[PDB]
Amino acid sequence: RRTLWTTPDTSPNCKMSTEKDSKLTLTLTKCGSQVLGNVSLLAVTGEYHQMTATTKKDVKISLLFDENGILLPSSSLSKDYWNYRSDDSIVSQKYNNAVPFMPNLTAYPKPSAQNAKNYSRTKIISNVYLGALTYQPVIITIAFNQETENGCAYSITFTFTWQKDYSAQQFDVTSFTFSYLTQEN
Amino acid sequence: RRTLWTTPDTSPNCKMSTEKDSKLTLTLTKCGSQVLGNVSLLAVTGEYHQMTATTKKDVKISLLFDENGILLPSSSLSKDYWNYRSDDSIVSQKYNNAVPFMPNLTAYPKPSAQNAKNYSRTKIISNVYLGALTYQPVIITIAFNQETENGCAYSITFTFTWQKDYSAQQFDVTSFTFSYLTQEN
Amino acid sequence: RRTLWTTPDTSPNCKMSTEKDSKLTLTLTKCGSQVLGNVSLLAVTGEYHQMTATTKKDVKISLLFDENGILLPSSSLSKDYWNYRSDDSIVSQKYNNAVPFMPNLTAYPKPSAQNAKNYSRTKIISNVYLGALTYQPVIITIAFNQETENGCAYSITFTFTWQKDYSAQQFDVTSFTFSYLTQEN
Ligand SMILES: CC(=O)N[C@H]1[C@H]([C@H](O)[C@H](O)CO)O[C@@](O)(C(=O)O)C[C@@H]1O
Ligand SMILES: CC(=O)N[C@H]1[C@H]([C@H](O)[C@H](O)CO)O[C@@](O)(C(=O)O)C[C@@H]1O
Ligand SMILES: CC(=O)N[C@H]1[C@H]([C@H](O)[C@H](O)CO)O[C@@](O)(C(=O)O)C[C@@H]1O
Repeated sequence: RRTLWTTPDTSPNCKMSTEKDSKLTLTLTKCGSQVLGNVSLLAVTGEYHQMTATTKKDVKISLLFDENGILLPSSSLSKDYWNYRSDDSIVSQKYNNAVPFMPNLTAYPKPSAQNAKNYSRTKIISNVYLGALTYQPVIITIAFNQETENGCAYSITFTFTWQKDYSAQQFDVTSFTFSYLTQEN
Repeated sequence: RRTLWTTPDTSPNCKMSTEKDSKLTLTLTKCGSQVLGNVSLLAVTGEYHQMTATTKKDVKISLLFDENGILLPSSSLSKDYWNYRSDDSIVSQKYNNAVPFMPNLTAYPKPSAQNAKNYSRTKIISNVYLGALTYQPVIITIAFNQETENGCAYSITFTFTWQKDYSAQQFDVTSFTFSYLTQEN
Repeated sequence: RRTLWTTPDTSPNCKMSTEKDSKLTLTLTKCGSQVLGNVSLLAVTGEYHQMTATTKKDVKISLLFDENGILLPSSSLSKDYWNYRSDDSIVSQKYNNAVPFMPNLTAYPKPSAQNAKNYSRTKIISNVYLGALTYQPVIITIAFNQETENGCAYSITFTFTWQKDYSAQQFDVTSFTFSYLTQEN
């Protein structure tokens, strides 16, 4: 069908600090040339569930994909928790081609180490809000195809950075809508 | 078809302070698993048409829906002004099922009074701009399924909050794009 | 098909200061009642490729369309670089009707000179980031049908304004997602 997602439940599927300490809620809906994306992140256990003054205010969630658009196991997100939608769940077969969901490699080329400075269009930068409190911004940076980790063909990364002291709080952010150009259609 | 909307005209349809003092422009377009939403709000009469120093800088527009996805009459938005699109208008039959437009209850569960602190992913927080002037932010908070008013099955609320003194101005904001996960597909 | 775009390559197609000094990357995907848009801008040559302290911190990119939704040659964007998608390129026939991609004239009416103050819903205002650096905001203002230049039927303009001193840098911004109501469906 035309949605890849994590499912909308709260079962931990992602690494912020340690394995499966967090729930990434990510939905990618194919709209022709573009994917319409929706993302949020919640810490369920570990450091980011009850932050301290020294907790690093920078968290990168990496989704690395192979040439078939299939998630690599070195990704932050667990493979078992990511697939095509069926009802409120995911399909049973694990290895379904997803090239039409991948970010376009002409729009968003892989880095070349010389320039060490790619096109800014490879990123989206905005704010989401910790605890859904309007005075608690967290910068979200979405980057397309900027990883080289583990021979990936494509990548989507979500980086959350902040400056304010959110010690004693649970990391949880508002939802963010975005789009990107796809490899196929 | 695949759009629910208010129509794009300027005929008042909504309550900010009193009945039908304002035009909510809202379009919900079904894109599979997600709705693509577009919203703006204009005060046509009453307090928010010519604000004062004491006008409350917090306005909640509530859309409450029943189990069929049909707007409840206790909503801020008038029933008569909300339906499936036809041309630049709305269809003639008033009571059309709209469950596929409703926010997903697994992604966006109704509150349980104990925790008194739901998932932050149930909200979207950003800024729109009063008068389309870049120095006049208004915080927009969109919340999914967080109301319990009048036995609603689903809800979408738009809250506009601000801190700057917009006395002597008409409330009118720029358009805001968003998406959310739907109950069905 | 259902995408109008510039293509995702880096071949200059647009005027910031002089002809074809910049690459506008713009994709418009038809989703029923709405277009899902994605935009970014890069200066390849001229003033905006290496800004100075006096470079004007205001750049308007104008797309003017005729009654058939076809770009007028007085637009900032070159005609030769804009058309319906095929693969990663554009179709061969140059003059394809695109009314279903045009911004809705009821939602976004042309100005009437008296009020000299249209509906704020005709604009979207947010920030994108120069160099994809989180401390370098650039205000993006998208306006629908607000031009009268050259007898246009429709218009979409992208204005980039800023206040910080970005001297010695290349103008290049992060991607921005938006939507608008269309004339037809
Ligand atoms: C939605 C939004 O823009 N929130 C912003 C808030 C609000 O403007 C003020 O709390 C009240 O207006 O101000 C900040 O300085 C803050 O609190 O950290 C930045 C933050 O991004
Ligand atoms: C689009 C945007 O971000 N606008 C912001 C403006 C501009 O940054 C400055 O007016 C000029 O740069 O600054 C604010 O402090 C303001 O005016 O209230 C917050 C507001 O949200
Ligand atoms: C994504 C975002 O909101 N960036 C904002 C940054 C960051 O908040 C701080 O650099 C660190 O938090 O602050 C600004 O004052 C700035 O740098 O110009 C406004 C800018 O829009």
